[PDB]
Amino acid sequence: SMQDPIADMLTRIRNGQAANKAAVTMPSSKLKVAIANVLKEEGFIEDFKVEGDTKPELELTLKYFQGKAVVESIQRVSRPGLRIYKRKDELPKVMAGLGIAVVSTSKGVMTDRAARQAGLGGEIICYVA
Amino acid sequence: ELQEKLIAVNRVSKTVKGGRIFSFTALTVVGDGNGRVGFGYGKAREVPAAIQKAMEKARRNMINVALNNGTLQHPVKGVHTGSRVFMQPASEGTGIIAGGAMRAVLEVAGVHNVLAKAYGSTNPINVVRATIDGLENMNSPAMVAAKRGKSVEEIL
Amino acid sequence: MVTIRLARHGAKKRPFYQVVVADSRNARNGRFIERVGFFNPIASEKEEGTRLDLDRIAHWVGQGATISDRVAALIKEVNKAA
Amino acid sequence: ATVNQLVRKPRARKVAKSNVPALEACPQKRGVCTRVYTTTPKKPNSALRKVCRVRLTNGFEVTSYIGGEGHNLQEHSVILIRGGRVKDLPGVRYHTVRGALDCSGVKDRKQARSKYGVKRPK
Amino acid sequence: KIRTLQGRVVSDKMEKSIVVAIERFVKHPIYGKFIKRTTKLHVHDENNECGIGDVVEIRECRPLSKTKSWTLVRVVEKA
Amino acid sequence: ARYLGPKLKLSRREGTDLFLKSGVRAIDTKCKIEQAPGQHGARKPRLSDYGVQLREKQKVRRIYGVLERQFRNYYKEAARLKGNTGENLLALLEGRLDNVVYRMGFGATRAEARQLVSHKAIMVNGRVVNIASYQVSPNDVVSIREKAKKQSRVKAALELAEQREKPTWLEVDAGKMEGTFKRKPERSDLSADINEHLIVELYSK
RNA sequence: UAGCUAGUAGGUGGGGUAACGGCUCACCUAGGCGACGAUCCCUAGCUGGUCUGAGAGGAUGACCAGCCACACUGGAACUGA
RNA sequence: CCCGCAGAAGAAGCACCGGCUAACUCCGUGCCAGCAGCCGCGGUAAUACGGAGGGUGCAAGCGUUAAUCGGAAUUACUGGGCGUAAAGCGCACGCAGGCGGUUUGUUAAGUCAGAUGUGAAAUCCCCGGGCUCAACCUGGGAACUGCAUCUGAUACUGGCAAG
Ligand SMILES: [Mg+2]
Ligand SMILES: [Mg+2]
Ligand SMILES: [Mg+2]
Ligand SMILES: [Mg+2]
Ligand SMILES: [Mg+2]
Ligand SMILES: [Mg+2]
Ligand SMILES: [Mg+2]
Ligand SMILES: [Mg+2]
Ligand SMILES: [Mg+2]
Ligand SMILES: [Mg+2]
Ligand SMILES: [Mg+2]
Ligand SMILES: [Mg+2]
Ligand SMILES: [Mg+2]
Ligand SMILES: [Mg+2]
Ligand SMILES: [Mg+2]
Ligand SMILES: [Mg+2]
Ligand SMILES: [Mg+2]
Ligand SMILES: [Mg+2]
Ligand SMILES: [Mg+2]
Ligand SMILES: [Mg+2]
Ligand SMILES: [Mg+2]
Ligand SMILES: [Mg+2]
Ligand SMILES: [Mg+2]
Ligand SMILES: [Mg+2]
Ligand SMILES: [Mg+2]
Ligand SMILES: [Mg+2]
Ligand SMILES: [Mg+2]
Ligand SMILES: [Mg+2]
Repeated sequence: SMQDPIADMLTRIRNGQAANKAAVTMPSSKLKVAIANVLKEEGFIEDFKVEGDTKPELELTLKYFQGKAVVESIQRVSRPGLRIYKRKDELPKVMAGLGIAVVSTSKGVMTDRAARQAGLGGEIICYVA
Repeated sequence: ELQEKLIAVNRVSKTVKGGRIFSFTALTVVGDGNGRVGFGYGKAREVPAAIQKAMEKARRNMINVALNNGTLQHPVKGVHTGSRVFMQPASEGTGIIAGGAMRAVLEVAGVHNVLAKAYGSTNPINVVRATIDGLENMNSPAMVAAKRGKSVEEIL
Repeated sequence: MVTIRLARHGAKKRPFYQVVVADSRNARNGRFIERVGFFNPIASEKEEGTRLDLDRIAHWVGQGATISDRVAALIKEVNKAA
Repeated sequence: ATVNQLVRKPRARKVAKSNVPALEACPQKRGVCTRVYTTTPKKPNSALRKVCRVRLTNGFEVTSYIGGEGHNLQEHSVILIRGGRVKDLPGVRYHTVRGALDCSGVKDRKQARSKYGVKRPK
Repeated sequence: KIRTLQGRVVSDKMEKSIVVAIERFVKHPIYGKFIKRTTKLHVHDENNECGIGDVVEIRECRPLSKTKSWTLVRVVEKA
Repeated sequence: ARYLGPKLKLSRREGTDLFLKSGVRAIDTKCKIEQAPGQHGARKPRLSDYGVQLREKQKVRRIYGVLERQFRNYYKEAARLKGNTGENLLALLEGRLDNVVYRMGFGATRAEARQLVSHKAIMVNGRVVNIASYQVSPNDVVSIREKAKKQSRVKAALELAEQREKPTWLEVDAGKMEGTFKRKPERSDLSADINEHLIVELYSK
């Protein structure tokens, strides 16, 4: 069974980058769209496009810069088998602040730095480097 | 200006109809102290020759590393055959807290402040392989800015 | 009953007394309710040596705490000096 | 490996046995030489290594190497044994202490005297 | 405002008394997984105003029997 | 608690000059400074990393006259203190009272200085201090008392010191025989040949 | 070590306690605990702490201080705040 | 604690030196005697045994033994693996359990934020102070990662309701 859609999405992105695919599509969800927005804002992908009504498909346009993938690494962290929540003081710094960590806070899904500025922790969905 | 130092020299044998043929392998590592490091693995029937071969090899195919103020840019892992290595930037004045081979490559590279450990196998050749890979696979804030299409101030 | 007394701390030949309120039954250096000061009988010049938290002492006395002779002497000294 | 598995039954710490279990975490122990004899070493060595089967104060019957040249041992001789194996003899885990209860120091030793219970010459 | 706990009525046979599981969703000390732990409590309920499976709020009180030191305050979701 | 043996021997073993003699007569004339100590000195096996570190550590320890436990303690304190550990360690060593007197110039050698301190000839802030390990603090005046002021050794030492290079971090008056420890010396003021970093690594393995 | 428990689990009323209470007693109900390890077996005083360790941990509970239990072994109460 | 007296006077050992591991030569023995933490050494030239000289390391101590943690990512939560190295049940069905596509609403258990109370003193750490210095004592902080309660956020996970 599919047991983790966010994880699946991340993997899809990684494989697309590996195989140099221009875009990657998957069943859309609200959490997925939010994650995509965070990625776009932070600049790890070029674009996302949700398309359809009954079963809509999110389509991300991946980002390349010198023949190689912009998203160097991208791991899910809080996975279903083991949820991870951090307090604002325990929020991780990925790649010494270069990479980002998408964190689901009380005020919506946001990057780790933004969450820290706000002053709240939450479920750490994934790290991106 | 291209400071070089030999990590390990090891004698290896091949067997023939007659008896054993001994020979020496020299693992050297050179670097300019500003980022550039290159390792070389020479083999010859006697040690000095082996060392010379290693030095020549090392001198070519060196590799530049984006170093931040005499230390690493972020915590970096490195893997290879067995030698899996972890290395973390540390505050100025800590000095290089790093194993043997690892210490050599880092030192010639020009990193003055690191905390390293070699996990897994500690086979000098492999550990050097791991360390160089790890150092290379490390981008700077300039590079990340370039990749993501932002300014360095937006990233911090 | 609750009392206010010196508790011996320091080294051999160099006593330093912590003034503590404590139930008299308790051992000298044992269980105590509150530590309301200290007194250093070997304190040199250009050193304070004594400090009695007077408000706390007053409160405890009001509550009904008896006072050691030495502590009383110290209190008198603090009062005069201050 | 799965967190669920670990939660159900966590990881067992590897209970390491002692290589000197007759000492029973004592630094030395007294025993009586039941029998003192010589024995042949293990494979790449030739010798007649001196060893004594000792009844310990706590019941155990061990065998103990006797280092140094020459010794004043026999049956019913109370000695102290210490931790340490002779790699060389199979199954010997303990040394006698030279220079204690009923064991003399080695004769004419000028070095490592402390190891062999020998007093300082003058 | 008083301290009170909710729990499902696991049984109600012994008269004037119920047993109330109070599942708490604790985190594991080492592994970090969140495990459901349970705390059965013998609760006193006069009038036997409760069925099995019903969620019910209870408060702590002076001990009423060998094992029974909690009383219910209001029943909810009687199903 | 003290090394009681040949001094030029110590210097020979280290390689460098450790300054264990007054320097009236050159050490090359006083001993075979070129040849290493012992039956087998004229041999140089290639020294391991551990070995090299150890040799340097020995050098510094011999120079100051600190035994191992005390040295280790100094290192621990230095590490604990904020800033650079090696720099801190060197500062502590300099700070030592015997070292300070030697710098001022009342003792020809550090050994001489230590002896004076031991024998109660030196007052720090008008109090006869006896401990060689006594840490002198910044702005501390340290002076020879008058009974030792008559010492011909002390006056000889002063002359020798006048010959020697004066430290910037102290100020010493030869007639008064009193010096003010103005500040703990900086590493640039201390000798460059000492590689304190090796010591730090060795005590950090 | 997979079943354990009859004052056992709960109720009503008496008795008892400085105090609540199967604390005890008479009767009533047939319960209660248990794979989130009951019961049985082995070992063990507990904590602040100590040692170690980058940390997470591991080991440990001498001294000092808090709490508990015992006072030749096993029972019992009296006196008394 | 201070002052005076005399006179270098009363005061240095222990381990180690083949590699790991800082420090090497000669003699004696000849797989014997012996050594050893590991790897090993010794069968007639022993830098590995025993003695001597020399050296190295610690020093009023130095060695040996026991014991714990470390190194040991060698029980791997951080932080391991399972084709051939140890390791995929012979294969299925399936209760408890673990996990759960997508939308909306509600709740607020988890989660997060803030506050209040507590988390004894000693210890640890920081800046000070006192013992000639240190150990030691000591002032003030910090810390005590916790726990409880109350008030908020609805992102996520959970419950309930509808799709
Ligand atoms: Mg007085
Ligand atoms: Mg043989
Ligand atoms: Mg000493
Ligand atoms: Mg360390
Ligand atoms: Mg009743
Ligand atoms: Mg009644
Ligand atoms: Mg017991
Ligand atoms: Mg560790
Ligand atoms: Mg005792
Ligand atoms: Mg009795
Ligand atoms: Mg009575
Ligand atoms: Mg060597
Ligand atoms: Mg011989
Ligand atoms: Mg030996
Ligand atoms: Mg021979
Ligand atoms: Mg050897
Ligand atoms: Mg020998
Ligand atoms: Mg471990
Ligand atoms: Mg493995
Ligand atoms: Mg096989
Ligand atoms: Mg099989
Ligand atoms: Mg199969
Ligand atoms: Mg879901
Ligand atoms: Mg479910
Ligand atoms: Mg809540
Ligand atoms: Mg002071
Ligand atoms: Mg405290
Ligand atoms: Mg929901």
